[PDB]
Amino acid sequence: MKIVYWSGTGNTEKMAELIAKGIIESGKDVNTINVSDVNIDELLNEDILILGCSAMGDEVLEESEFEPFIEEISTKISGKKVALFGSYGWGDGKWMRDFEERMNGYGCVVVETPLIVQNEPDEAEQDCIEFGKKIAAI
Ligand SMILES: Cc1cc2nc3c(=O)[nH]c(=O)nc-3n(C[C@H](O)[C@H](O)[C@H](O)COP(=O)(O)O)c2cc1C
Repeated sequence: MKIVYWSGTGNTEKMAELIAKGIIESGKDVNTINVSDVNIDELLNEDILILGCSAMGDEVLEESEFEPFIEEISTKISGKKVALFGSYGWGDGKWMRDFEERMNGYGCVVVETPLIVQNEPDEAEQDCIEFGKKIAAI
């Protein structure tokens, strides 16, 4: 499996690593990929796209890198299962509610409730691992 993410301070990166840990504990292989290094063709071969990005701008996806990536794959993912996650700060998930609506609008099947954690995981570390386990159980 693959996990593609954007992280500005490492909070979403930590989430990505914990989600990976959960998938691995479930017995499956998974690679975590920073959005700057993503191979689009290889990502599209996956049965489940696990995508993560923190809340940026005013409740939007990161603009220089993550956003363009979503735009590029947008027309090539109808029917694909996707799992979404990200870290946030002062809000309550607006950017993620929009991210979920967006992917649904592209015809994706959002497999689990998006995982959102405030700042660095910490107490929420297990929540990250468990989200990975849910994805692996599909
Ligand atoms: C310029 C900027 C904009 C942000 N916009 C939001 C926002 O609209 N809502 C929110 O809850 N947090 C927002 N945050 C907070 C980040 O989402 C939060 O610090 C998160 O833990 C960052 O994760 P990361 O290290 O993976 O980037 C913003 C942070 C920055 C740097």
